[PDB]
Amino acid sequence: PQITLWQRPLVTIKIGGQLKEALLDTGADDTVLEEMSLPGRWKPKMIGGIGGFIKVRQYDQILIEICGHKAIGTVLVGPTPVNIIGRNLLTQIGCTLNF
Amino acid sequence: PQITLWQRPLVTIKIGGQLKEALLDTGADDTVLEEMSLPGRWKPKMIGGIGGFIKVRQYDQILIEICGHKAIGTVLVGPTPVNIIGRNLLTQIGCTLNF
Ligand SMILES: CC[C@H](Cc1ccccc1)c1cc(O)c([C@H](c2cccc(NC(=O)CCNC(=O)OC(C)(C)C)c2)C2C=C2)c(=O)o1
Repeated sequence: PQITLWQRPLVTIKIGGQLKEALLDTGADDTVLEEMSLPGRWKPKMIGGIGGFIKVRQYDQILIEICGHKAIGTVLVGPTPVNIIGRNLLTQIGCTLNF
Repeated sequence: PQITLWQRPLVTIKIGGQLKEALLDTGADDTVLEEMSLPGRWKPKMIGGIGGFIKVRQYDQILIEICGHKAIGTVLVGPTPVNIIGRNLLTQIGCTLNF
């Protein structure tokens, strides 16, 4: 995959045996998913976007397959507008910005 | 350039005479720059992100030099915490996201 930005960089992620859609976001440091049920213990987090801060739950060493690419790492679950794959997951699947 | 996302994807941009640092961010449909002065007329607008919505003043057909390359298009000016170059000019500079 080589993706252009004429349209939202949307992918299908598989987390929990579920297909969800997420935006590829390079502006995003962490991966933020909408509310859902993940395994294990969480910690608390406050990330700040364009509209202010939200507080999320941090989950570690979570398995997420993103466009058939398997990443394992930190996911943050909270009141976001959409599912964001951040730079934290972009680098594990070998993502590059190019121009 | 091929850029890696281990570090935040920051670029220097030249807009309305001034050099600024902005974040290349493919999660953003629109380029939103922190409060500055743009010549011409502007239409009020509210765009959301993580955190909620912010009020912006949309100037149209602003010329900008992101890493040398000149893009034309709409810049919004508001209390964005960081200057954000979104999909609307990225495309213009032949930015692609590859993995
Ligand atoms: C600036 C960093 C922060 C996210 C972050 C920061 C630190 C660590 C992790 C994540 C951040 C990045 C991002 O790309 C966004 C995104 C964003 C950024 C700039 C502008 C917009 N709005 C637009 O482009 C126009 C309207 N789009 C829109 O409403 O989209 C949604 C998804 C809300 C429906 C939206 C957001 C939609 C997800 C943001 O809100 O906040």
